[PDB]
Amino acid sequence: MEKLVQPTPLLLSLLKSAGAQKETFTMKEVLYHLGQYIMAKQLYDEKQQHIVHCSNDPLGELFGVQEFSVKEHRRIYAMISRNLVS
Ligand SMILES: CC(=O)N1CCC[C@H]([C@]2(Cc3cccc(Cl)c3)C(=O)Nc3cc(Cl)ccc32)C1
Repeated sequence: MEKLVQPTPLLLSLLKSAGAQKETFTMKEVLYHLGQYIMAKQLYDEKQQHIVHCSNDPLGELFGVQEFSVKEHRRIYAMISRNLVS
């Protein structure tokens, strides 16, 4: 069995706003729903498409950054992990 993780309240809220329906997820599912949220909110930089802008969105408070790159996978996992129940 793959390990299911449990988003804390803010992360869960964002995932559900993107269409998530449950309370526990695989990391793959968490990342999928976050990608949908980012696209839905149009947070991608228009020119450098690997950059996600968080300075105008609650995702900024959630991750604790102003912007991040989708190519920084260890960083993204770390930002998600701070928002899981242990
Ligand atoms: C779907 C799409 O257009 N993509 C292009 C931009 C980056 C999207 C990508 C990349 C990705 C995928 C798996 C793990 C990691 Cl760590 C990152 C994704 O899938 N989910 C996701 C979630 C966040 Cl927080 C930021 C970027 C992404 C995918």
